[PDB]
Amino acid sequence: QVQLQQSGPELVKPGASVKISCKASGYVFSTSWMSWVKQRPGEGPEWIGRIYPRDGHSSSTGKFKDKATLTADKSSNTAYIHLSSLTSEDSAVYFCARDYGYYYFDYWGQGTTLTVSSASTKGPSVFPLAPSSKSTSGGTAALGCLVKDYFPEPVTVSWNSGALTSGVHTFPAVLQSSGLYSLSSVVTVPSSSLGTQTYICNVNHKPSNTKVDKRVEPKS
Amino acid sequence: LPPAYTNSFTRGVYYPDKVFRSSVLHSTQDLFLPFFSNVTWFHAIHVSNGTKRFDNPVLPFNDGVYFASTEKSNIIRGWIFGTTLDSKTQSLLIVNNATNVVIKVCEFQFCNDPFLGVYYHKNNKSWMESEFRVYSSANNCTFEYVSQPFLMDKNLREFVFKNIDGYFKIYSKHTPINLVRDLPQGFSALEPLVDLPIGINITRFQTLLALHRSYLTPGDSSSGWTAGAAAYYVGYLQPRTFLLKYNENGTITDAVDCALDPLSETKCTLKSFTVEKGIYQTSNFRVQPTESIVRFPNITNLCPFGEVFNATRFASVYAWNRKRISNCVADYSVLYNSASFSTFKCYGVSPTKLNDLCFTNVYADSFVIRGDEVRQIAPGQTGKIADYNYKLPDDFTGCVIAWNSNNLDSKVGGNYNYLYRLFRKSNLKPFERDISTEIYQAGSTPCNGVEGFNCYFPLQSYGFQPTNGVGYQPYRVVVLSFELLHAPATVCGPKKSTNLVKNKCVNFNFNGLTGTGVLTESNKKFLPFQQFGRDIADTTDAVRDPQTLEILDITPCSFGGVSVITPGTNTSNQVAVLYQDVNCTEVPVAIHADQLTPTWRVYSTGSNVFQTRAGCLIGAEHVNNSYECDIPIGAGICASYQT
Amino acid sequence: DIQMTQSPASLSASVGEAVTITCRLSENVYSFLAWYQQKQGKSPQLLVYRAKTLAEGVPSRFSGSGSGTQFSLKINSLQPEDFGTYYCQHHYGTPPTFGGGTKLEIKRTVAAPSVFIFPPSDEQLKSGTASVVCLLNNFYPREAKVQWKVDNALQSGNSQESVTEQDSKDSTYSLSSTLTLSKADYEKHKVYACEVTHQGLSSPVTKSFNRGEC
Ligand SMILES: *[C@@H]1O[C@H](CO)[C@@H](O)[C@H](O)[C@H]1NC(C)=O
Ligand SMILES: *[C@@H]1O[C@H](CO)[C@@H](O)[C@H](O)[C@H]1NC(C)=O
Ligand SMILES: *[C@@H]1O[C@H](CO)[C@@H](O)[C@H](O)[C@H]1NC(C)=O
Ligand SMILES: *[C@@H]1O[C@H](CO)[C@@H](O)[C@H](O)[C@H]1NC(C)=O
Repeated sequence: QVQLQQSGPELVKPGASVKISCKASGYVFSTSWMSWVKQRPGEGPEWIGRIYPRDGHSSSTGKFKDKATLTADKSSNTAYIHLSSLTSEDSAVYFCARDYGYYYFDYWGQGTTLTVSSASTKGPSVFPLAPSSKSTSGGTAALGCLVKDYFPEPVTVSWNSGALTSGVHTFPAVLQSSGLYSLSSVVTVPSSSLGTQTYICNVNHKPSNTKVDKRVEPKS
Repeated sequence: LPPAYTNSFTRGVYYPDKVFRSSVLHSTQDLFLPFFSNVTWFHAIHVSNGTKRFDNPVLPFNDGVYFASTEKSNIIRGWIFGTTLDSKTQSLLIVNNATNVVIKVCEFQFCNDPFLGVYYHKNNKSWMESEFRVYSSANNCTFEYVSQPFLMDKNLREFVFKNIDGYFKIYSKHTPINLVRDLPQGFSALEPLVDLPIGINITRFQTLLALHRSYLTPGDSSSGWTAGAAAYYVGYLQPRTFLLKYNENGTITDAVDCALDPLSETKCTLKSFTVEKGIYQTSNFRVQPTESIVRFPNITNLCPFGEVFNATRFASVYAWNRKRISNCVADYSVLYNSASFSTFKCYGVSPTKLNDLCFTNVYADSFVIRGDEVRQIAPGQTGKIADYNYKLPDDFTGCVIAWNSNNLDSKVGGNYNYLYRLFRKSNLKPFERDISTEIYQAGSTPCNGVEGFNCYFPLQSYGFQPTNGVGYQPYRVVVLSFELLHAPATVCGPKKSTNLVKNKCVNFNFNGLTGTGVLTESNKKFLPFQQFGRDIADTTDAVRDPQTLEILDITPCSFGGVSVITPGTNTSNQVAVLYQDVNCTEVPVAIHADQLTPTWRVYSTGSNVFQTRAGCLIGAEHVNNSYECDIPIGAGICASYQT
Repeated sequence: DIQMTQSPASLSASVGEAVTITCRLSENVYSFLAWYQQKQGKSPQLLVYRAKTLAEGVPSRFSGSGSGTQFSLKINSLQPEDFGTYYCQHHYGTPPTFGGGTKLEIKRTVAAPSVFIFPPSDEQLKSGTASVVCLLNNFYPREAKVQWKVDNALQSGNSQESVTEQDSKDSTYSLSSTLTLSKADYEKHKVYACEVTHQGLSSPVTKSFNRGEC
């Protein structure tokens, strides 16, 4: 009944300016403060500031005073945070959270990852991971797909149009030497289930806007 | 002994944040000691003959005091910070005795000779402390922190002290040195050491030097110790913009002051230590003093506290009045900043941060109780008033405010209108109002509403004769109870518009205009209903004041475009400064704002003049002989590096 | 500014045990602190604000305690879904500060990894680059070491290791190690294998395969 949605992850060149949109529902936008929190990956998040829509007032700390400007539109209950002079240090995940004015946050949006780098989005390269031709003791079979190159962080992994949800494991993408992020996801299936059912790995990369579905089956 | 000066090394850089960065050129702004500054080399004590030279320069603390010591024996012991260095004001005492470092915040009444007393003990052969002659008093002690000695154990000792928003920070570092008097030209980062929420005003600094049993004697003759080795360094931190460099391990390898010189300004604007040959524009040609200007209009919807405070009539404690307060802005420091209030105690929150918090509902309850009874109102207390007239939760959040009113609530015959419930069947719960007039049946006899030997009227009233005295005098006591609920809050503190300042080229952000410039009076009158006067361009020369009723002109700091020409940092260190569209006579016009910044009088070199239509050029010689262009300065003439 | 200290930084316990996380602040904040639970890739969720006040829709297992400088978050009974990172944050006014982060790991019985070798797809060989990965499935404890042996010779620097978050129910981690090589290096070596060393494993186990289904 309190839903907070944010725009998709954004790739921006360093030094530019970016805007992030947060949407609120199920409660009066004006009566409750809406804030912003920025979290470095592998590191504790940090408070940014608050905005109170009915008067447009915004208070923020000096560290992000120059970086962040809070704007709240009462019409659509959508408050936009504007960041400028983007640096690699700025690139992180940002959250919008409802505040009842006490600076403690009961609800949180899904968050948006902000990426700052010179290079652009690279299309995924997908390689299916064929199960090895084995006796497969215990009725246990292993299969997956390999995504070779992601410049943006976001990954979309689906199994047979997302139908299969048991034994699904998607390892986090790992930064490579070239900087491209490679990700591999796998799922465990019954051995008899191999030839009987067709297994499809469905991958999407929204920044590249490329949707690829690959069929996987043991070679020969 | 006259003061002396020495060249500051690049050392003095401290970590601005506890955040870790690796292989990142991160730019930060804070108080810093500028590079190549003048450091007042206090030769504190000189002994050749055993001539005592007792010197304790009480320097102004200012923004940040950079400290450096070369004492091999570590004679210096801590530092002293205080506004007035007496019991009149709060002072900070730091003592570095070997057992532990003492950080105690008290209103010490310091003596004329503020030294550390240590006597040599023959039996133990130890330099253990004798007594603290540095001060004489310990009044209203607030904050104490104890740790191991950090300056205790040919090694340079450096420290940086900063006092910001009532928060005290210390940075420290030690490095061996073989230079007798010259500060080593090495980059030594100063890691954070200890942070203190002292929250007092500090204006002037004084260093502390320990006097041994030799100097403890009243006579000028020394028993067995001489302080000739005493010597240290002092420098003043100023607001500066820095371009720190983090390595893979995160250590601050090197940094450049954006205000050090034009090449460092080019480094700052290019966000890299190494710049190539060419022409580049800079912006941080000096720092912004004071505070950036952000505006909010003065408050209008005040919470009606004064009505409760200044109501003509107050009710008795038993029938205590209650008012709900919401949907307004309230100032409590103003109530705190009033000597008319005899008792001002807060529980569960600090009075200082009162304007910082928001509450959905604030309930104010007021009544009249005599002087000695004010103690019971505090949470968790016991007594007749607490039990049968008014009680507070043990987890109460808010403040209790009281003041004498014998002048108003007493008369010649004494006021009997004010009443206190003397008797009741059971102790009151918190926030419980009892108005029953039923006779208290202390005995077993059912009186049926008739006064008797064991039947008493539960209510009792004061006499309140004016000559009864304080402790019996009426005290109009108001209780501020704050309700903290999971609901959108209404009551919030005021927003400060930082008063007003003039003639400082700083950032103006009137309700978020995000501009930069100097504050000057504007004779021109823009459209009044606008909070800020809007110019045809986005940047407005004059900005109207939401706080006051005025419009103020603004003006950027660099009216000339600071275009710096220099070869690669590998190539040469020569510089060429071009003020675009600025006459060589207007170069002094720039030099005015530049010389407001220290050492830029020296910079622009001696202002050796060469004039071009693109702009006046300083720092190079015009090549009369025709040559191919080396850097496209403009107007078809270019200068090149040479011996 | 305000300093957050959390002890212990890392903690692990089994299901149904009692876990307490301590928070320390430089200044004295009277009762305005909030506890947040965080899982990898998720938004934080409010658990306890003030000191004793449980948040809405929070299991009764969670409990908050402490006053002033000392603030304790106590879990009377651990659950498999309770895994994640826990933060202590004051809300005594601007600016709110989050804690460093306390890692909580749900301890369970030692489980041997199900190891699988994955020969690279012929498509990637067509692409000109070779990536070989072998898999660790549903193993506890978290600690595990994989050794990539190329033609019965140890190698390093060509393999990247990634570990998923502890399973919500299975309570067991998964590990993937991807060896990166050129197609020429693939053609040079006939035999490829990774050796898996784990506490659950009685002895090191290796899975091997030969190029070209040999
Ligand atoms: C230090 O003082 C000397 C004395 O005149 C002066 O020439 C020099 O410019 C000063 N340097 C700094 C950095 O203040
Ligand atoms: C009572 O005095 C005046 C009345 O206008 C005003 O300051 C306020 O209402 C009260 N005083 C204080 C200090 O609150
Ligand atoms: C508040 O601001 C308005 C408009 O700027 C002004 O007319 C009024 O005098 C101000 N009041 C005070 C008390 O400063
Ligand atoms: C600069 O000096 C020249 C020569 O005296 C003069 O013509 C000009 O008006 C002055 N000002 C500017 C902005 O060029």
